[PDB]
Amino acid sequence: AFCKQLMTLALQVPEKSSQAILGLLQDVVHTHGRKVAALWNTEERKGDGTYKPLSETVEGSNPFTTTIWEGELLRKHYCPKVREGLKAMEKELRSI
Amino acid sequence: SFADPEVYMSYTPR
Amino acid sequence: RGWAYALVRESDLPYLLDLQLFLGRRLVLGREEKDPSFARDIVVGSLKRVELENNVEWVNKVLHENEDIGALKRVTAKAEKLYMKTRNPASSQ
Amino acid sequence: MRPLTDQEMKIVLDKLANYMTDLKSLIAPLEDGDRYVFRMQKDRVYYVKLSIANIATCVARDKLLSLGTCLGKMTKSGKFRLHITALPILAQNARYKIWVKDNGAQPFLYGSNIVKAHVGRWTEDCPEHSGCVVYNMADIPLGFGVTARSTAEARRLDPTGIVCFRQADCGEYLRDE
Amino acid sequence: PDLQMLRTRITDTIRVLEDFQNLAEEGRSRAEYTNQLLKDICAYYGYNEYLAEKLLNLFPPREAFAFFEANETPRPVVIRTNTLRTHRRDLAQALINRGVTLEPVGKWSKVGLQVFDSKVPLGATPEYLAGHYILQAASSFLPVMALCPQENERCLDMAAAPGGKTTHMAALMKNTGVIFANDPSKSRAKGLIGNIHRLGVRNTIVCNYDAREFPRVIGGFDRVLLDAPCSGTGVICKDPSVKTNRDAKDFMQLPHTQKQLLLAAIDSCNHASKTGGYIVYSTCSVCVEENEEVVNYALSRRPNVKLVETGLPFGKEGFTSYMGKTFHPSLKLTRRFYPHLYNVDGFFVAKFKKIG
Amino acid sequence: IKNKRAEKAARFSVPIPKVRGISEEEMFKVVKTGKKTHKKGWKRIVTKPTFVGPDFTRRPVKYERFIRPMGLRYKKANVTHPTLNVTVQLPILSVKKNPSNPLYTQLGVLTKGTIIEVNVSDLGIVTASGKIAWGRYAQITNNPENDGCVNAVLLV
RNA sequence: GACCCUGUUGAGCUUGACUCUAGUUUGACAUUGUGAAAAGACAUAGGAGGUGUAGAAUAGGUGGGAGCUUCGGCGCCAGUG
RNA sequence: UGAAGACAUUGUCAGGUGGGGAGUUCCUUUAGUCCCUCGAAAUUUGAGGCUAGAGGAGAAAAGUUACCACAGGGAUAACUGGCUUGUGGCGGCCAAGCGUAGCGACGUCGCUUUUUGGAUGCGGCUCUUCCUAUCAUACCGAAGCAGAAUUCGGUAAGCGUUGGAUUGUUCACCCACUAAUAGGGAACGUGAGCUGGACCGUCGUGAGACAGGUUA
Repeated sequence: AFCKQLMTLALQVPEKSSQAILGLLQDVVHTHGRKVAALWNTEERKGDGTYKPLSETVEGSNPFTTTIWEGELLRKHYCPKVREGLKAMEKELRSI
Repeated sequence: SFADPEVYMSYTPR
Repeated sequence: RGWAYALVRESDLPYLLDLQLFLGRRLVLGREEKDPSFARDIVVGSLKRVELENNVEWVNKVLHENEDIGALKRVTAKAEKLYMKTRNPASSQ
Repeated sequence: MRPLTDQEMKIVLDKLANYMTDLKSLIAPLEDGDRYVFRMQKDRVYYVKLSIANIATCVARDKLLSLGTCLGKMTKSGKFRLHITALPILAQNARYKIWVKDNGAQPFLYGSNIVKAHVGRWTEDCPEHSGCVVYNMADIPLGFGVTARSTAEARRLDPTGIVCFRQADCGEYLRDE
Repeated sequence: PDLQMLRTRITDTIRVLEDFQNLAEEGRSRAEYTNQLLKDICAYYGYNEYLAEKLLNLFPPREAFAFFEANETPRPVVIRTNTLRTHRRDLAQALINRGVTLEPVGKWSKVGLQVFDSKVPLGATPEYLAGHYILQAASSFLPVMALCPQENERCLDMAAAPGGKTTHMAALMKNTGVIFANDPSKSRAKGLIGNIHRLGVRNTIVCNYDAREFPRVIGGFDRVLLDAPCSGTGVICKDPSVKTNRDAKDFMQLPHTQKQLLLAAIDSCNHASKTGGYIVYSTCSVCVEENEEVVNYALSRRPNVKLVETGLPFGKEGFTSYMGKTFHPSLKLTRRFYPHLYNVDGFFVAKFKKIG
Repeated sequence: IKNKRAEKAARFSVPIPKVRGISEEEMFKVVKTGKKTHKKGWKRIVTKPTFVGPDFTRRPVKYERFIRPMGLRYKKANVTHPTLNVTVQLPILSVKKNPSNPLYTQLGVLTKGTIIEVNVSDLGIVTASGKIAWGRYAQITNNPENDGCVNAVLLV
């Protein structure tokens, strides 16, 4: 849940903050990996409900029923450093 | 013979 | 290129057919085909009755003559019995 | 089909709190302005959406058989029990967790209490008679039960020694077949 | 008599029937050869004369012979992976590590795995106990894939004794919506409820009403599925009783019930729907008297419904005419299934959209 | 009957999964490994011959403590038809009533004079509706515990 | 060891009246208008049509019908249904 | 006076449920006239209808089980002792008697059962004596028993009577000598010698724990 909300923040945040969260998510995927990879693989997506964005609690938000789609926006975000951070993100996701 | 070769779940392994 | 000649008996024929299934090759019995390809086809046949017999007679003569060979032959007969008893079974089909 | 009474939900929530940590989330409203409720048909209890309950009220009492998830049954003495059908909610919001190897999960699937020789992972700081959900190392929920010892006693216990008393295993699905 | 001799004579009679103009007799006719085939095949495969007729007259000769070979041979086993808990490759890997021979069921379903053999009882694996797969059949795979349900709808499964169809619908709807699973008998309802709770479905209501009553009890459901109880001429290997326990009275009484249940489903459906007004009618038989004479009774008595494409991958198209009975030209879209062509139990699937 | 069965078996045999679940004895042994303290006489093996049916089944807690050995389990019975005077080995379908103990009826204990459900497919009995019979009542009339076989007479 | 019974408990089964009705729920009707853009069913006048199997061959269906006639091709008859 | 907007909201009938509130004490089976209605199919059915038997003080709780756990009570408290051994059970036919239908030996037929050649879950040595249900040695009868080697059976206990492999152990199978390398008894302690727990207390009850106490 925090990963997906952080990606949304990255889409709608100023550039240096954007690269900050891009690196932070780089760190989280380095540390955890398999725990979160279902959020990028669609064939590992859970089909036990619908993602609820405006949840009042983290478990209430069912995070495994949706996948990270923010790459098609962050690859075309205007900041080259943000693009490099993103490509490092998918590089680690692929090298997981 | 009288079967569709495309989808005919056989008995032996492949 | 290599040559492989295998002697098979009636009791080992089911194991020959299991070999056929494993290799996925076609079996040619005797001379059902004029020119079977021995490399890709499992071709089974007998032998020149004339010399086969002149050789079996030789084996009988040497067994009757040399006693050590006869004792060895009896030992291998007992070993054949034991090995047939302990050998893994074939498939029903 | 009736809603539970005050004492009945007192007992049911006592059991659910003995094996679970958060229940305000359980009774929390959903995004579509709907909530989960508790109902009793015959003697079994059921966790189900309010909309589903209101749409299922047409079925005659004697013609209803299931509604949502069966969380267990009230007993002739007025004492609640949990079931393998009530497992998934416990898995979602478990208090204590114990993971067993395959060679103990297969026993636990046949209905045997887990022992130290079969346990492979523990939750630190677990009281002696606590609420533990039994998983494997692939994190599939297999059951629930009461620990036999605390964590330290489990460590210093003989490996051929009960650590968690079975109370419900998945094999009952092979009973009601 | 010698059933070996009788089956050799069956083969000879099939050959003679196929090449009657060239290979013939002094005076024996088509009727004589066909009736000889009738006695031979009845005596060999053990069928009542009435049913053996319906099947031989429904099929061409070689196709009929292959059809009865298929009915006598059992099917390979197959499981449905529950998307509610796990997915196909993960379940396959777990079972392969456990000692089970699994392959993809095909390119037609993205939710099924075909099982060949194992060294562990498949009814006792931990993921089975936890609800990762169900022992089902492809012929029961088909009806839900005809009635694909979308999230947040009201669906009505008319007879869900095994539970596979209801579980597949719930898996497709992602545990959203309301699914009324009625099943007339209590004994089968017990196993049904066990199956639902094992697979983890929270949007189901089990009832026990005569399904000819749902327009009175609720009515207005978004989607309707009706697996009508029929003679079972496609589940012969599973139930060998059908070979001789289906007589003229049965083939007269069973359709009447199918007819009334289909009318009830039409009545219970909702035409004014934002997502779907669809009804999928399936039967486990391969007999025109029960599969397509009933869809007609629907399109001839209720002009508020229309046949629509089922979207099912493969098959041989439905019968538009039979003996003296001509049907609406629309029946062609209905697709039928048979065991010899595809190693799938012979079932029929028809798909309805309501407009009024 | 035997030629019909023989030809069916000879031709219409194709590979298909069939593995029997592990038996009640080692299931009980595993339960004992899971439970240290053995109550005295917690086990009592059922010595009279039984019929079970399914290879693997989880019994309720009520009857989860009766052990039926595989060496005593039976699955076929020699059923005699009087009018069509003939004995045929037929599969046992279910145990309907054991008139010695309701518990024995529930557990499948097979004693003398016991009503069982037997498959009568191979006989070819024609009913009043002209129909073919697939199951009938049979009274077991011997003592399987003394005679290592089950003999029943069809009630027709 | 095993057998019988009693108390509590667990598992299971049965009963737990009838008539209205709150709640809950389905369908129909009604306020209720002005237009435009689409779909369906009714209205005619037309046009095009019918391929399960077998039959040479794409047999709507029914009626009469053994002779028809752009006067040489058909019918009938034999099938096959 | 502004905004929303032909959607809601609301009302009237037909219904489903109603363990809540107020008041009072319908379906299923059977047999029948082929008497009536509805649905289906055409040259017949299914569902209702009629006649009269059988099923379903009242949301407080009630009844019940050759079942389970705990606790308790009662009877029983060891047990075999002219016991054991080689030839199965079920059903039909037949059948002397008895009996005036019922019982029924031996056989035969049907099932198990046919058309191509591991089980086991206290053991093991030295010495004495007894049995024969005899492996060898002795003598007999029979067998295509030519001779040789044998097979079955009879009398016989005078005389002798194992070892390897494997297994937790044993037997089976197999491997070796040898004339052959038999089986048992020493009497509920299986010849003589040797070797390799139950009561209470506390705390939980969906299972039990105690370096808590007591004791043969």
